[PDB]
Amino acid sequence: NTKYNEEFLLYLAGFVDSDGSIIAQIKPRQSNKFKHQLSLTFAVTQKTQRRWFLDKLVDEIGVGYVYDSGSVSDYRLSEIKPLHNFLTQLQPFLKLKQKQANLVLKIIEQLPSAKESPDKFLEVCTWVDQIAALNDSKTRKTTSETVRAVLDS
Amino acid sequence: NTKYNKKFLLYLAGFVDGDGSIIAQINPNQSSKFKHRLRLTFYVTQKTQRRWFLDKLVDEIGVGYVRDSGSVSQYVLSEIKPLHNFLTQLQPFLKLKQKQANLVLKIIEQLPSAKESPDKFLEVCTWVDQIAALNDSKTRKTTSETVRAVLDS
DNA sequence: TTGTTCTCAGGTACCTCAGCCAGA
DNA sequence: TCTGGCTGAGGTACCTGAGAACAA
Ligand SMILES: [Ca+2]
Ligand SMILES: [Ca+2]
Repeated sequence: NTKYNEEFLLYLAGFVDSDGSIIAQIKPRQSNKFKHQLSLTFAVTQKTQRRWFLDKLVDEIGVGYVYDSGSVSDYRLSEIKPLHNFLTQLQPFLKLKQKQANLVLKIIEQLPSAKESPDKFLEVCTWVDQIAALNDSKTRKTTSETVRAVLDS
Repeated sequence: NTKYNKKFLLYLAGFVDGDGSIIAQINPNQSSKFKHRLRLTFYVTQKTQRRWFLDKLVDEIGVGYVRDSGSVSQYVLSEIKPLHNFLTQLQPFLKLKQKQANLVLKIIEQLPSAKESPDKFLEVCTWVDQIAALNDSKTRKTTSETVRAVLDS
């Protein structure tokens, strides 16, 4: 497990709290046991003009990708393991997104069991609802309620 | 002069590089000796729902004010002295806005003499152009050329 | 079936200026 | 004459979702 220095993590938390995003999503998918796929994402958005600053993040964190769309780029990290390691080290220094990070860490750790029973999956889905509630959510569609009404059949 | 905790400056530097703004402006002023007044401002913008976060800055930096402009609030610091003290301590940790901080610091230290010669004032005004060049400038009107055009007989 | 990569975009929440006015 | 406390806004640059496809 990669260990990050504290000066790196302090600055990064400030940058994440400002321009970053901690995202949990439930994605409709018929081929999945409970008809949905859980998706966790850490994101940093920045004008493509400064894509390099995001590229440095890849190098410095040791993983992730940079995507472009129009005039804006994103560093993204969604691989569960690395995500867990990074977030665990980052969360003590977060101020605006501390709870989201903690909610994500709790979803990750409970993932195995959530895959065994619908009630447990629905439960993890409510933690996802909470992340979205803390975020400035504006176009959310699939929620724990969606999942509940589908399993009720 | 207040000396700030280092953990705090690092976090803050990340937040400033994210949601903050280091700005220099030349304001046409009828009374001012050279027909213009210099304004240096440090801003942190955040949705009014998170005004408390800006309020804590007033407490932690020990100076400045918080204003409401719609659904959005801003922490603002523009008094020269306190601004100089704050920025000189922040600037080593800044990444995206280190240049602007340093140009502002240079302007501040040159303020006494810029009031003397008009060439010196136009000089300071070019350092203002550079801060604006480094920013995502979109609606800037008064520049050093503008001032140049005014100072004539 | 599952984890993940990659792209698009809705709706702001920022950013970075503009300018006034009272007191000093 | 100068400075600092106020306010309003143009034009994005973000945030936080959506969804398709591809391994494994
Ligand atoms: Ca922000
Ligand atoms: Ca930003």
